[PDB]
Amino acid sequence: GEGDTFKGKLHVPFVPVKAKCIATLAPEPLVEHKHRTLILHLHPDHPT
Amino acid sequence: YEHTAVMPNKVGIPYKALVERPGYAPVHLQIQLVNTRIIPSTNLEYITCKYKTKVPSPVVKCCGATQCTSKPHPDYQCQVFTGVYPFMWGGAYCFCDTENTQMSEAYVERSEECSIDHAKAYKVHTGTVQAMVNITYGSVSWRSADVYVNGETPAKIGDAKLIIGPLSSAWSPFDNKVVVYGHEVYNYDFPEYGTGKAGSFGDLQSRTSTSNDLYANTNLKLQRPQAGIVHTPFTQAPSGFERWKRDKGAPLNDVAPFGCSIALEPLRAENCAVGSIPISIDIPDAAFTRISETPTVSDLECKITECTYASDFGGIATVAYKSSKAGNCPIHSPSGVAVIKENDVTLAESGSFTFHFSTANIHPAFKLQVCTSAVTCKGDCKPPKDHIVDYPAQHTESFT
Amino acid sequence: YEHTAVMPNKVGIPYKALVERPGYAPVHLQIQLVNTRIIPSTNLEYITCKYKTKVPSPVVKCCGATQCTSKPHPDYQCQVFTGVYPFMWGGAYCFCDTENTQMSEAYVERSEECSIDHAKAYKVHTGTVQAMVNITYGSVSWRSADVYVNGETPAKIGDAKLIIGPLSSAWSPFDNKVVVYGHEVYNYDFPEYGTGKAGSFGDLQSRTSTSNDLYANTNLKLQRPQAGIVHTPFTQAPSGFERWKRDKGAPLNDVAPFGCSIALEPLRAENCAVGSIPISIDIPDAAFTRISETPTVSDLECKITECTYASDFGGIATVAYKSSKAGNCPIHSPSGVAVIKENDVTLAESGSFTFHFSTANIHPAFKLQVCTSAVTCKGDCKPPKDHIVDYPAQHTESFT
Repeated sequence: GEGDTFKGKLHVPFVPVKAKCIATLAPEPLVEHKHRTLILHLHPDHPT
Repeated sequence: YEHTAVMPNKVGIPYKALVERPGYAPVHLQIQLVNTRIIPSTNLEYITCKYKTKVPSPVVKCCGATQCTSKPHPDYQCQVFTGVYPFMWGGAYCFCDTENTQMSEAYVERSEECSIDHAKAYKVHTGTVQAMVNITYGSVSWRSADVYVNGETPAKIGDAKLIIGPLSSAWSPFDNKVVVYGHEVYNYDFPEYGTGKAGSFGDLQSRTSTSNDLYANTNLKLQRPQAGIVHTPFTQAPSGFERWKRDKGAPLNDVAPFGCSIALEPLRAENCAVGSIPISIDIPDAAFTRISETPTVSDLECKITECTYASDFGGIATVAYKSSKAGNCPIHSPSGVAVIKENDVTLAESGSFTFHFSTANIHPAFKLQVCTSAVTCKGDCKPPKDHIVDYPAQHTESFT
Repeated sequence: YEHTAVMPNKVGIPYKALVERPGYAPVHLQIQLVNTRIIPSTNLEYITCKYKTKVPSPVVKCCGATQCTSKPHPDYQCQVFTGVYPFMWGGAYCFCDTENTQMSEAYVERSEECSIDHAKAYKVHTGTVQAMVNITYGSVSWRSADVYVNGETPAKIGDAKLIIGPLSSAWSPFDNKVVVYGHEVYNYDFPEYGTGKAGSFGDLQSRTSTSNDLYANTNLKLQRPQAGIVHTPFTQAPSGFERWKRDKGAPLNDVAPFGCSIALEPLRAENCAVGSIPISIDIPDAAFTRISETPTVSDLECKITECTYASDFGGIATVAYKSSKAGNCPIHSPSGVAVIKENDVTLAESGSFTFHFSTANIHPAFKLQVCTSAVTCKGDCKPPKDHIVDYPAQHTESFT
C-alpha cells in the first residue's frame, strides 16, 4: 500500500533455542593391543 | 630453606623434594599440578551466522514508472522493472499494457538463529597462565592453592609461601586467528572485518549480536517477475556460513599437540603438558624439628625383591633399618632413576620395612636418602608383558 | 580508477595527487587524514588507591583474658593487651587491675574515594589502528569518514571507496606495562598482582572496583593503648598510593616522541606521526569526463616572481595559457620539489593566470601538470626573516 507502513511488530511464535537432543551412540569398539601399536576393530551401524 | 627447583610441567606426578636446612631434620615436599589453564588474552572481532533476506512488499504502479531511493539497509538492492502485467486472484488489475512498473527491493538481515547459533572471531595475545597446585609437605598433607605463573606473584597459602614460574616455554596452541563455534574452537583465518567475500566464510559480519549495523557482501541480485505474477525473485550466493559449516576442518580440540584441552571458557588451554616450571618455595620455620631429636638410622642395608621395567609401580624393595629411637621419617631418592610411592615410614628399633617404587632403567643404581643416611639399592629389573594402562606413574625415562 | 600510491603518515599536510585515467580527463585528488588513532588492546590487571584502616570497636573484658581469633578480613591484625585500667567518663571501667584485658583489632579496606580517583594498571596487546579521513576529488564533494588501517577493510561515504594501510611502522608508543590515572597515562612497571611492598606503589590492590577480595600488605601493627584510655592506636605505614602521587614521573603524554597524545578513551595515541601509509582509492567512473571535452592547453610558459625558501606558501608564479576552450583545469606537480596551494584553475583563451606554492630548494626545478600539459618553472628563492612560525607544509627537505 502506497500510503504508509503501519506499526504492529509481531512476535515470532517459535524462536530457535539451544535444547538437548538425544544423539546416537556408536557400538563399542574391540581393542586389540600389540607392541607399540593399537589395533582397533570397528563395526559401526551408521557412518561415524 | 628457599627450595628453588625446576620441575617438569605435568599433571599426574608428585614433586617429592627434600629440604635439607642445616641444624634441623630434612623434610619432604609433594607438589602436583591439578590444572594448567593458560587463558590467553582475547579480543572479539565480529560474529557470523546464516542470514535472512528480508524482502519487503514491492510497490506496483499501474501506469507510470517510479524512481527508487537508496535505502541505508545493508546490501540494499533496488530495481524497477517495466512491461509488467500482474494477475492476482481477480485477474489482471492494471488497465495499462506497457507503463505498468513494479519496484522491487531487498536487503540482508541477521537470522533469529544468530542469537544462539553464531561463530565468533578473536585475536589472541600472550596472556598469563594459572595453575592449581596441590601441596602435601611435612604433616599438613593437604593444601589446595590456585596460583599464577609469573615469577613475581607469591602464594602465601595457609602458612607456606610459594613462588612459581615464569614458565620456561611460551608455547601456545592458539594462533593469532581463532574461530569459536558454540563449543568447538577452530584456528581458522577469518580475513578481517568488512572484507568478507560472498559465499565464503563471513559473507555477513556483525560486530556484536546486539550491534545494529553490520556488513553483508552477499552478491544479492534481483530478477524480473515472469508471466506477470507479484513476487520478488532474487538470486544470491548460498549462505556463506552454511558453507564451511559442513566443510570445517578438524577442531583445535583434537589437533593441539601435548594433549591440550579447551572448553567453553575464557579460552584456557588446560593441561598442556610441556616444558618445566622454576618453582621456588619458602616453607614455614615452625614445621622444622631439631636434627638432634630425630633418631639415627645408620648401619642400614637395602636390597630389592622384584623390579619391573614398567610404567606402573613395578618395584618392590626391602630395607634393613638400624635405628636408635622410634618414629616417622621421610624417604626419597635424589637420583631421577626411580620414584618412591611411600612418603614417610614409621621405624621401630632397628626394624625392616618395604617400599614400592618405579623405574625406567633395567639396573637401577640409585641412592636412597633416609633421615640423613645414604644407601644404594643396586639391582636388576624385569620386562613387563602388557601394553595397556593409563600413561605412567613415573615417566622419567633416560639412557638405559 | 584503482589509484594505489604511498603517502607520508602526517596529519596536517594533504596529499593532492592527480589520477591520469586513460581515455578520460585527469581528475584532481586530495586526501588528508585528520586523526591517526592507535587504539591498542588493553587488559586490566588491578586497581590501586589509598587504603582506609577501618578499626572495629574494641572489646574489653573486665576480669579475665580472651584469646583472639584469625578473622578472614584482609590484613586482619589482632592483639590482646593486659594490665590495663580504662577510665571512661564514668570513672574506672572495671574493678580488676590485672585481669582486665583489651583485645583490639583492625583490618584494611579500600577507601571511600577509591570509587572515583584510583590508579589503573594494564597490559597491552597489538591493538588495531584507525583513522578519520577527509576527501575531495574533481569538484564533487568535501566528504569525510571513519576508517580502519588494516589492508582489507574498505570504507564508503558518497560514491568513492578507499582502502588504506597497514602502517609501514609497527611503533607503539605505549610500553609493555602502563598505568592510567584519570587522564594521564604512565608507562610505569607495576610489579605483579599481590606482591606490592608496603609504602611503595600498589600497597593495596583489588582485581576490580567491585571485587570483594583484595590484597593489602601495609605493615599494619597494633599498639598498646596509652594511659588506660579506651582507644585502638595502630602503627601504620603511610599510604602507598599517596606516595608516587606527589613524585610521579613525567606522564607518557608529555614524553611520547613524534608528538602523540592520549585520552580518557580506548586509549589511542592519536596523531602519532611515523612511517608511511599505502593508501588506495577507487574513484567512481561517474565523476570522470571524456578527454574530448576538456580544454587542451598549448604554447604555455612559466615564470616565477617572488619565491621564498620557506615552510609556508611563499612562492608565487604566473603562467600564460593558449587554451582551446573556456573552463576549469586541474593543476598538480608530480615532483616532490614543490606543493601547490591552488587545487585547480579556471581558463579563457590567451589569458595568463597565477598560483601560489612552496618549496624547500634554493633553485626549484619542478614541472607543472596543467590539465595534460607540462611546463618547467625554473627560478631562485630567498630564506625567510621570521625563523620559528607554524608547523611546515613544504615537506621536501633533501640535498640542495
